[PDB]
Amino acid sequence: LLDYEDSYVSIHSSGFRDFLLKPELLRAIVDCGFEHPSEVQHECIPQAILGMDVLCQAKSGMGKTAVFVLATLQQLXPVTGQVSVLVMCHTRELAFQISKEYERFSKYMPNVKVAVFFGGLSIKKDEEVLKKNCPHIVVGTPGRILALARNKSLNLKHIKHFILDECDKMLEQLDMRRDVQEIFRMTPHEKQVMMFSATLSKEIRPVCRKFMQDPMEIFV
Amino acid sequence: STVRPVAVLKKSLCMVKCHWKEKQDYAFACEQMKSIRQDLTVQGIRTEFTVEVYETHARIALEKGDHEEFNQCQTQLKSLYAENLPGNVGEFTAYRILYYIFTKNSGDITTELAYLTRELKADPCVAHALALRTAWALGNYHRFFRLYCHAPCMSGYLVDKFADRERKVALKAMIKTFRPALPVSYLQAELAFEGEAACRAFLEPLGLAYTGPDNSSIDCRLSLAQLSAF
Amino acid sequence: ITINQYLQQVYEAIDSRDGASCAELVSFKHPHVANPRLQMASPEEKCQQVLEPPYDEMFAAHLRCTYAVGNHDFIEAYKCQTVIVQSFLRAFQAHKEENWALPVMYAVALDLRVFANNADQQLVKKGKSKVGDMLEKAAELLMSCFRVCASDTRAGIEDSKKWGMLFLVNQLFKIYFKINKLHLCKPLIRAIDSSNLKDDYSTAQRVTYKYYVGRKAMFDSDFKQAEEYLSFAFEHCHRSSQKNKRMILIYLLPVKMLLGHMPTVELLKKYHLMQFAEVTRAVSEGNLLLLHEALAKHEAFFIRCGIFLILEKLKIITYRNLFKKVYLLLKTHQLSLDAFLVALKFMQVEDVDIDEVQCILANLIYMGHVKGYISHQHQKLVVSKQNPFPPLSTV
Amino acid sequence: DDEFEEFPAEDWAGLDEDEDAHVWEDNWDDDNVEDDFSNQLRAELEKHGYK
Repeated sequence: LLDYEDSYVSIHSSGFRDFLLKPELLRAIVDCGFEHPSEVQHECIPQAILGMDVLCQAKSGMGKTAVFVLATLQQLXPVTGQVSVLVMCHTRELAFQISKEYERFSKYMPNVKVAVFFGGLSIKKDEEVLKKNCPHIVVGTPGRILALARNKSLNLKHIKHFILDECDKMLEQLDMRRDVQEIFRMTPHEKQVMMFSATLSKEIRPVCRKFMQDPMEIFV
Repeated sequence: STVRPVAVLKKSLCMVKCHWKEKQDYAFACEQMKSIRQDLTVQGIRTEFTVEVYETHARIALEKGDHEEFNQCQTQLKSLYAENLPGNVGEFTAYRILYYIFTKNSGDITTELAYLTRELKADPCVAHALALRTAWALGNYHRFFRLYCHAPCMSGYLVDKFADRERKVALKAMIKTFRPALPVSYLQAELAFEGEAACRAFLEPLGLAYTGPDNSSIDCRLSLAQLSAF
Repeated sequence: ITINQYLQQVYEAIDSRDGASCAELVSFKHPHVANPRLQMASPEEKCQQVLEPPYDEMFAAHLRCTYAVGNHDFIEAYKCQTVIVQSFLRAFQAHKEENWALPVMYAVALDLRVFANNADQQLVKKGKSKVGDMLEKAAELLMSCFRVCASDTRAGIEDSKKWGMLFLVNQLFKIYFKINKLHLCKPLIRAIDSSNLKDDYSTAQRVTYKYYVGRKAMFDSDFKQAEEYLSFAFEHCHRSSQKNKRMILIYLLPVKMLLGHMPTVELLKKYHLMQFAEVTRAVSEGNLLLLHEALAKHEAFFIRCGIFLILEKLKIITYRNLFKKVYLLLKTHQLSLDAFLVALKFMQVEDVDIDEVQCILANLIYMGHVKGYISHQHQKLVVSKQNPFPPLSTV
Repeated sequence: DDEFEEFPAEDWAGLDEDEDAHVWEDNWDDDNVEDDFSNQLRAELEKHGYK
């Protein structure tokens, strides 16, 4: 004997109740049938509830929209005649879908009011909607939001949750990026920014995170 | 369609159980179970039938390895048990500890231990799960695979998920310790391989440069460099 | 003092922006709370000619809460305190570039936590809901306070509300550890790490944060980080607060034992932690039987603390110590794999054979505790002839 | 009721903080093998034939 010589479902046991969400929010979560949160939900909900910037790249159908829907509904202080949540996306279909999600997750919180604006409709109707019953959540395309902010029909000085859906599609263009820059400039500097999209290329990531203060970046 | 009466849902669950026994069609079984528990959760039904449905789906999701579906079922079963439901508390506490071993969640294991009663720990399934957890944390692959050989209930189905990684860790430890050669019969004995063919099938992709033309034993000194690759 | 005089004093404090005075006039640790005249049932009519909103509603709710605490019934006392927090946050968010309400926020949050605990006790007595239900609502209110404090970034350092961030983080940590939702501490830890004031906060808040984060790191099997944070927390503690130091030691002892440092019996007696004496002696001596007996005797205490898993790796250290004892007794480097079997059988370990001895020694060598190899042909373990058992600190 | 309690003062600057003089022992690991447990182990090994 010689001598020794030198994914779609989270894998964590933490349901929606473990996120310390509002009981009126947990009731809606159970009602819509969401048993267990997705991996992106488990990664982003605790960070997004605290009102901090989030950057998320996840495949469609992984509960990406519900993340920021729950995040903005949790930290919502609703006051009459004041908008505190703004959602911007490049397509009218996504805006309608996110408005429907907001409506679905707020059947136990009658105070919260959500309004939707998009192109193809008269801006006079949007101004009338804003003046008659100013909502707490506004979902819309960058062009319509920019027009409503320019013509002094929407008060952007109260925004505290400015979020983008499919940030890649908006920030790849030039007119859309200019409109987003203008709208972000009008909003207050003390707020929360979250950006969710399916495919975030490395070329758009710097110009995507340029709008956030030390965001939590997650890519799948 | 969303509102489904409990009797019809029971009939559907029984039919799905019979179909799974007859044919073992995993996609159909998972779709049926997901629809069943979706209909249960939209109505807010938390009862013995709900715990039975979740138990059945979790047991089905172990014959065909689906960690995501099993985690969903077990994390629902935890709250169902906490709501004072009979279920199989010891069995699925054992499965919970075993899944936490699979995902390496020491904090979750500690939380589970903090709420274990004497009558629960007396259960054979949870006793086996606790012994396996002790062997895994203590790095005792001999005890680990001795318990993996005869695993009560469907414990072995969970262990199979991390059996391969545990075998790789054990083989790294053995190669770092057994010199100048490591017999493949020792691998067969320790790693709980039900066949020399299966043992060699596990050993082949690593490429450990076995000694002798017949590859009777692993040459650990030559395979030391290969350790970092796998 | 009359209610009119008290409200005039509150109004003067608010007008002069006296944060300390306003906190004293709203905290429940002040003798004015014991004043029977101040405690009122419906001060809604009053406070409106004195305090501008939302301070009027906040202090009326405080008066109602004082009346409640006088007449027990902590459930509606906690409801009134929640009203106080909600009313005060709206006024705190209005203060632009002025952190003069930080003491008020501190007192309000502390009273909210205390009333949440008392209301949970009352609700457990009533049997309506499980323990820790009001902790979730208190955590929601503290999260609102934390986000209000954190969103203020453009203000100057001297007037930033970020100074009131570690206190809220610590309150949230306390709630999470009470309700075992330790997975929620990651965003707070990340926020404090990204903050530029983490080395400038108050010493008490920094110490509490370090203790809780080290405890969570130990809970996540990050032993070096846990050791560093808990060592900082133990080193910096007030002499008067001995209970806090004992709680530090409870979770610092397993990590220091794992790293190779053993607590002294003098320390254990000084901080009244005698449950670790037998464990420390067994680990030092390599006594598996004594370690098992101690872990069984203090099993309830260790399970309640949450350090049973971390203390059962002292069994890993005990294996190394016992094998070192065997090697020193035999004075031979080509040790037989049956001497370790004899030692393990003497330690009353059930179903121990040469196979399990080989497995244990292989794991020890893989982890670096033992410098050697196993022949498996002559059934002998050969050691390095130099540093066969390296120090635990180096490993 | 076992929970981290609040400190009396918000700051102490280390003047009144307790410093512990070598409460950690690191020299326990030594080649000295003489205690009662060691004697028991040696007796067991001698009984089983190992010196």
